Amino acid sequence: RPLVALLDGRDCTVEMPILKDVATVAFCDAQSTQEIHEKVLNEAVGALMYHTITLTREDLEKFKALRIIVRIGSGFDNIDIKSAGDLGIAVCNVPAASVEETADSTLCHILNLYRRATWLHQALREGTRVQSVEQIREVASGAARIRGETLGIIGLGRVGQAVALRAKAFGFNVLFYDPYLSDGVERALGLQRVSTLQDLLFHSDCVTLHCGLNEHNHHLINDFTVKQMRQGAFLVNTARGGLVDEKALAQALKEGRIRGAALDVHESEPFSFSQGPLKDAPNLICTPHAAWYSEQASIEMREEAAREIRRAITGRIPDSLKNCVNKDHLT
Amino acid sequence: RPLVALLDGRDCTVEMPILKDVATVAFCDAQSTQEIHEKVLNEAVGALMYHTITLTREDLEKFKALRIIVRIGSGFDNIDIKSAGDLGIAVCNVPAASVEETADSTLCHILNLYRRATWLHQALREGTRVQSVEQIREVASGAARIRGETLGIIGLGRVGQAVALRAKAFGFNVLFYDPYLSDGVERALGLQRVSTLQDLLFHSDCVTLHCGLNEHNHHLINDFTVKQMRQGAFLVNTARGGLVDEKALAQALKEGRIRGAALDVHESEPFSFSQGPLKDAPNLICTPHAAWYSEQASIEMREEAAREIRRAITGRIPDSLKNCVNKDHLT
Amino acid sequence: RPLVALLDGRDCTVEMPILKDVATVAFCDAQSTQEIHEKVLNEAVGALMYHTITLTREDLEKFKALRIIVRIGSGFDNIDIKSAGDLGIAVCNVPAASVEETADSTLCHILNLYRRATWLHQALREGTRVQSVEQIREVASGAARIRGETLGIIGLGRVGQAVALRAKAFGFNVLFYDPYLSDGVERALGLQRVSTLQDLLFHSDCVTLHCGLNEHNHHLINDFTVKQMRQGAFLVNTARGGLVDEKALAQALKEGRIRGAALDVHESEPFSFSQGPLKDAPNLICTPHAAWYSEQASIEMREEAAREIRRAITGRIPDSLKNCVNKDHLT
Amino acid sequence: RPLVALLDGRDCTVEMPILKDVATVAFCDAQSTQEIHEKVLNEAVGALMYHTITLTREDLEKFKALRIIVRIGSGFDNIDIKSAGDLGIAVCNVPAASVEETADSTLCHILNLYRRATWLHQALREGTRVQSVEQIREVASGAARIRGETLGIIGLGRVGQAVALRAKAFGFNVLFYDPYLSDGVERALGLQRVSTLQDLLFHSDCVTLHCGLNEHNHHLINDFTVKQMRQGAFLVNTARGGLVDEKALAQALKEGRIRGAALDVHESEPFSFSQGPLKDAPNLICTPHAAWYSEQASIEMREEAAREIRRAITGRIPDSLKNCVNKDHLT
Amino acid sequence: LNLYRRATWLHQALREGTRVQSVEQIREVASGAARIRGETLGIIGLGRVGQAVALRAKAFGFNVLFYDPYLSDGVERALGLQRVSTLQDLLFHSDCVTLHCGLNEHNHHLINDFTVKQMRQGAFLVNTARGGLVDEKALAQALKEGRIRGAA
Amino acid sequence: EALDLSMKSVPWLKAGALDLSV
Amino acid sequence: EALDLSMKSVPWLKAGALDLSV
Amino acid sequence: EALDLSMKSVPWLKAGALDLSV
Amino acid sequence: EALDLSMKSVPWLKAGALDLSV
Ligand SMILES: NC(=O)c1ccc[n+]([C@@H]2O[C@H](COP(=O)([O-])OP(=O)(O)OC[C@H]3O[C@@H](n4cnc5c(N)ncnc54)[C@H](O)[C@@H]3O)[C@@H](O)[C@H]2O)c1
Ligand SMILES: NC(=O)c1ccc[n+]([C@@H]2O[C@H](COP(=O)([O-])OP(=O)(O)OC[C@H]3O[C@@H](n4cnc5c(N)ncnc54)[C@H](O)[C@@H]3O)[C@@H](O)[C@H]2O)c1
Ligand SMILES: NC(=O)c1ccc[n+]([C@@H]2O[C@H](COP(=O)([O-])OP(=O)(O)OC[C@H]3O[C@@H](n4cnc5c(N)ncnc54)[C@H](O)[C@@H]3O)[C@@H](O)[C@H]2O)c1
Ligand SMILES: NC(=O)c1ccc[n+]([C@@H]2O[C@H](COP(=O)([O-])OP(=O)(O)OC[C@H]3O[C@@H](n4cnc5c(N)ncnc54)[C@H](O)[C@@H]3O)[C@@H](O)[C@H]2O)c1
Ligand SMILES: NC(=O)c1ccc[n+]([C@@H]2O[C@H](COP(=O)([O-])OP(=O)(O)OC[C@H]3O[C@@H](n4cnc5c(N)ncnc54)[C@H](O)[C@@H]3O)[C@@H](O)[C@H]2O)c1
Repeated sequence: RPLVALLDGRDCTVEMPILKDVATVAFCDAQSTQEIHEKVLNEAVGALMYHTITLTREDLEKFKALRIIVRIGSGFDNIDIKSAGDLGIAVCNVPAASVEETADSTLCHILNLYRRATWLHQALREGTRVQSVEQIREVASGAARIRGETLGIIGLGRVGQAVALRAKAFGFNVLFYDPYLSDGVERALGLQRVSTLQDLLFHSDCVTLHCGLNEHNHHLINDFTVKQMRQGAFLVNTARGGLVDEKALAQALKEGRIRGAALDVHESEPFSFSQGPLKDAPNLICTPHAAWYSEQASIEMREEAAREIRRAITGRIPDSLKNCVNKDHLT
Repeated sequence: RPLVALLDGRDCTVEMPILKDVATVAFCDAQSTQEIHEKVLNEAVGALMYHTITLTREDLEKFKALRIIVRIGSGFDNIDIKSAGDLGIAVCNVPAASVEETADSTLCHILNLYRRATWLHQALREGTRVQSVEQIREVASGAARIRGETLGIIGLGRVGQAVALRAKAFGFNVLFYDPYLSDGVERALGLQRVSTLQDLLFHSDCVTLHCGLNEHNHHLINDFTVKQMRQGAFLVNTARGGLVDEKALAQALKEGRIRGAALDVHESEPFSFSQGPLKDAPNLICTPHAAWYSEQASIEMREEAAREIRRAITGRIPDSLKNCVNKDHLT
Repeated sequence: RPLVALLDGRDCTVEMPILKDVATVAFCDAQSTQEIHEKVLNEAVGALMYHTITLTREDLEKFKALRIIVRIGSGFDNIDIKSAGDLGIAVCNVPAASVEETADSTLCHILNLYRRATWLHQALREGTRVQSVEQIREVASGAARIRGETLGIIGLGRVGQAVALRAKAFGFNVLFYDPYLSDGVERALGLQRVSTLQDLLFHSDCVTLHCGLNEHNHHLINDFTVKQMRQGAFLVNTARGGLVDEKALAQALKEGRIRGAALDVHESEPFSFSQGPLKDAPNLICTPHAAWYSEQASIEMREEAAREIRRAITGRIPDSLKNCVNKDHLT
Repeated sequence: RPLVALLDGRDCTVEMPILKDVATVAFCDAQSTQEIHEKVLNEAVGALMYHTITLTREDLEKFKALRIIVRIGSGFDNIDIKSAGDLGIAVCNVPAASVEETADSTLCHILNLYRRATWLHQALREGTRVQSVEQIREVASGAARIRGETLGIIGLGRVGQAVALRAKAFGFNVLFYDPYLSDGVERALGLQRVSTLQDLLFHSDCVTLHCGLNEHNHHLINDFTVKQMRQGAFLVNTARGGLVDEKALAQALKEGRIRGAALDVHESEPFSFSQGPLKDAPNLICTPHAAWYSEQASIEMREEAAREIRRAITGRIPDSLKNCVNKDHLT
Repeated sequence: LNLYRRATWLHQALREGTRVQSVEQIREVASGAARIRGETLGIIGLGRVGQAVALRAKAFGFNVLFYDPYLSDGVERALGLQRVSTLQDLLFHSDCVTLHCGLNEHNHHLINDFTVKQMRQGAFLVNTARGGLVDEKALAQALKEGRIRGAA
Repeated sequence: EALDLSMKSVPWLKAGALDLSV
Repeated sequence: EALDLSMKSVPWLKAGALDLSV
Repeated sequence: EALDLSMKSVPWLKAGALDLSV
Repeated sequence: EALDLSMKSVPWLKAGALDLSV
């Protein structure tokens, strides 16, 4: 009876009934690579991990019997894919279980910036009282009309396509930029495509990020590029925290070149309003990295990951795997 | 030159350049019918008013030269229409200047209830810290999946039709109830229609109010009807404050029969969290009656109202008026 | 029991089981007012009629016991509404039973003009043989690209609204003209509105008629107005035959000012290609007035008309009637 | 100056101004591989060809200086891709120039089957006269209601996605089958996906083919599979002629198991109604393989193909090529 | 009933010495039990035994389908059942499959490797007719991977 | 459009509406 | 909400509507 | 987040995964 | 499909591609 370990977690009520007659389940509840028990490093066949722990090549070499790693989610930028292939370890993930949940959360943030609703609710709890019409025009100053505006999207993937369809019902004009796609994808969906990142920033009133975090796009929104945006634009980020330089973003908000920004992922987590470069920056909305959670979505992704482990144990690698991301590098 | 008075206001920078060579403009900045200057009650031909002041039959009889009243907005439930017709006073309004602004604000409130975003942002400012995945599932507990749900609409008017079109892009199933419409309106838009209010409440997971406040629907959501809704439903109100009994709503929130409620208009205004029947009620979102404001919308409605006055002075009543609501009662 | 007569028809298999225990059913199969039996003119309480027979004031005076007329369909321009009110006769109809059938047929005609499909199929049956690519470009010469074009609609009713929603999915730009509607109807649907008929014709590449045939719009597309259209436009008519002057249309097709025309209703019926002003006119598509027929639609409209008669006999007029069109004129 | 030859064509008015200062242009107007001039087989560097000529391995070996083949269109099933790679010949095509033209033509055929329009127009030209309502119900017998039906799509590519979006506006229910796609593609577009071809045929009322003609799907709709469809279904084919067995289709139409069929491509071309297995088959609509033609589309695809040749001559193969389909097989 | 309401396995566990005291332990040893009402039952071959099983299964709330190519028309009308026309369609919409046919020369290894992959995720299988209708080599692999929850 | 080959055109069946066509 | 630090509150500018507030 | 008032913290219930937390 | 009534079929105009048709 092999051993399967959950690296960062404590609850295993869903995976246990599946992997009970083929393996032995255990958890570590670790927060770093130095908090892994010695028994795991010697007698582990498979592992399950969330986004809260990062594994490097040195960490991978400490395992002596690992054969497969399954990531519960869609992102795998916290695992060294190429290094694991050389050592003979397969990496899997759940590609699409929260596509629609993330798309709905992106639209919610966009509407909050135009039709100010979170800020108005926050003002009432602080004790602000508004009675006359002139007071109403002042507290809610800054709202705009959605129809006629231009929306820019960086990366037209599963989530990117879902956002584009919903944005057209409100009257937006949609552009996108993606250098890894084929020709004619925009013809099917009736969108407009640009060829350079600079051209997208020149003609956009709201920018949303939906790309992946590879090694060629770290700090994509840096100091130089943030000065190419329009006067008084918005910014929404729900993909990854490493795509935006928070130090340069804070200066833009203070000077007024950017009207507002809604963020769901940050460079350093967990996030606190009293620490970091964004300690005192006006017009900011933040959420604790929960743009994927749902009652149905949580159960679906946990069951799929458990069944991927069972096929690997009672089959062959990587012939029996459905979602393998390091097949080319695997030897 | 005749005299035109703004009953409740102080700013007249937009109306002044229009009505400068045909009349004399003045303002009162009154909050009640007892704060109107004596000169206005004797030498006023027209008047402009917002929603913050109510006029009854006794108040109307005090005017000696009034001939026309123009309401800056779409609602006129605060003016006795029938009584003004007998005295020989015409009432006008601006029918559609903020149709799309109100429709966008309604969708923003719906998304906040499903994908909890205002509550998550509020928690971070209070100092809550979440690091592990188990903590994330607890703070954001209650989020649901939009696709497959049923949306119920009461009153299919200008705003009601706009909301229905936008709700179909997210996967909602739309029903509506309206007893004053003709046959086949749902065929054109591809919707579903019911015949009784009770049937709508039985098969709805989210209820939105978009009707008008006449004398046959005061306290439409009363104590008896609130018990006919499903277990764990939502409620959104952005039309008028007199359609909902706040005393009965508070009890439902505490017992848990209603999961949440978003309100933009209340029975007593201005609204304060420390006063009223809703002093301590969980899962509540409130805004200070600002679902109509926009930079473009504000200018458009003020210019249209000013030009309606000029046509009446330099024309004939009610032949020259475009939007008259008491033409039948006028003698 | 009273007598109910079907003026123009022979089949009564659907109405008979409903009106069997309250009245006596009979049919006349008449083609003109002079072919009605003498017994009907003296002992008839109600009548049912299609669009193939026209009744004038002189014809109505010949009836001695008629009390109600029910029209199976949505149009009632073949009955003198005002004259029947003076004599004390109520007129009813079925407002919406084939809204979606007519909207789908309108879209089919539009696509045939752009993507030539009926003409290509007709050519093959005549024996035309095409092998090389150059031959293909010649037989199908004239096809255009739909996206970017402008569509003009005259009359935004039940059918007009259905067509507008379907046309936006193909990339059309939609305008409409309607002088009897209120303000802000275009805001809800996100369309564009013009104020004059001449302005609509100047900026349209395809014109569709969806209005009613009252006494102020006979021969709406006359000789003078047909010269205000663009060079090489289309024309679709599916509402009524009296709205278009066929003599002026034929000259436009020959000279080339109009690229094509699809017609479903004509001034003189039945239609034949060998007779009339359109005997020899290129680029013409005609159908035998069957844009409403469907298996489900036919049964639905016949049952509704039968039940309207039963309510009138066993009730009071016009309190028990649901769809009455001459209530104001009724005395 | 090298020589470039157009294998099947006579008109070169568009390619000549581009390839005039870098090569020599010539045409052959050939209908078979045996009609190619001897000079071409010895002194040709590049070639342009339509879909009317087929090249095999034996034909390719006869060329002594060919280096690149450019196909004007999107399909390349008439060229042996693998064999050309071994000999050192690159194959290119134009991926997306008529995506929207083909999607519009597919929708036109679907509407003709439900709302019979081509057949009604054909009947009038034959001299049929219809006057009464009973005659109308008989000539147009078979029309159905679109809303509530199920549409099945085989192959979700560029054209397949375009058709799905337009079909939802009419009330269709859309399913698709594609075994070469990743997971979650249906989540973005909000569609439904099946896993087997048999399951798609069981629950479909209209079947459309949009896949490619590889070596694993020849005669996909064979005798055995045609008996698994529902009683009284439709069939639309606009992709390729080799996917349907015409001998088995003819028997189904006669017995009545298939209500109708619209075809744009056939096994043997050119098509004639007096020859072939479909000589006498009721309820048939055919077009002469012209679902791609448009005034704008024709010019766009010819210019792109010409510029692909120029880059190859003044660059390196296959580094300078944008759309290469045999890069893996190229040595 | 043994597959849904696990009873043989629970009795076997007690004899091996397993001890369960708390409620959490009870939920773990008996994990996998389901609710019978609302499920679909598929029958292959409606003979003497097949008809007897169908009548008893309706009292528990099952939904019954059957497949038989050698019967006449209207047999399902008398018993109020539902009939399909192909074997593949029966496997797609069934949560429990029972075999009641005969072993002729046209149905040897009816449940082979290819057909066992057309069943639903987590279905049951009961065989009491003949041994030659099921390929045991392919059945063993399905149980290990988890595509079939159990088999009697 | 069914062809009426009712040779023995008798009237032993009064089954429907009253025919009042002229 | 601009703070009114108009110390020398004189009336050398009659620039707008007539103020009739009570 | 349930408060653990398990005063008599005994081990008469081995009901789940093996805890290997450090 | 233009009818070629080029009676005096001379060759004083070499205006385009090289015709290599067999
Ligand atoms: N709760 C959350 O915050 C949450 C949940 C799910 C996914 N995500 C993140 O969303 C992102 C997108 O997910 P997906 O499912 O749409 O991914 P996907 O892999 O399906 O598509 C990603 C797209 O990004 C494009 N891309 C890559 N590099 C690019 C670049 N430099 N510039 C522009 N485009 C580029 C790719 O070509 C592809 O089209 C991922 O980073 C994922 O981790 C976040
Ligand atoms: N900022 C704000 O809060 C704001 C802004 C604009 C409008 N509004 C309110 O929105 C409401 C709707 O505006 P509109 O422009 O759509 O109005 P409208 O007059 O165009 O349409 C109102 C609809 O309500 C229907 N209705 C009336 N009584 C009903 C009843 N008892 N039950 C069901 N339906 C009933 C009518 O038949 C009609 O279809 C009004 O009350 C208006 O004052 C609020
Ligand atoms: N098979 C058929 O050919 C068929 C079937 C059904 C209906 N119809 C015809 O379709 C037409 C429209 O039907 P509907 O249900 O949409 O009608 P409706 O009464 O619901 O709407 C008609 C619209 O026409 C507008 N209108 C009237 N006069 C106008 C004018 N001069 N210019 C512009 N607009 C004008 C009205 O204001 C209204 O908006 C009718 O004439 C009807 O008889 C034809
Ligand atoms: N005028 C015309 O008739 C015309 C014009 C253009 C294209 N076409 C034809 O249309 C077809 C589709 O073009 P496209 O641009 O959408 O192609 P594409 O290459 O972009 O997409 C083709 C799709 O077919 C799928 N597919 C392949 N084999 C399949 C199978 N056995 N079963 C199901 N799906 C399968 C692929 O995975 C892919 O999703 C091609 O055959 C093309 O030649 C015809
Ligand atoms: N103790 C035991 O294990 C035991 C006891 C008695 C009977 N049996 C077995 O039970 C089976 C059924 O007995 P019965 O009395 O009901 O038989 P029966 O002969 O009365 O009925 C058999 C049915 O199977 C159907 N059938 C045949 N081939 C089929 C196929 N390929 N697909 C679907 N249906 C098919 C027949 O048409 C018929 O309806 C027999 O194989 C019998 O030997 C086993």
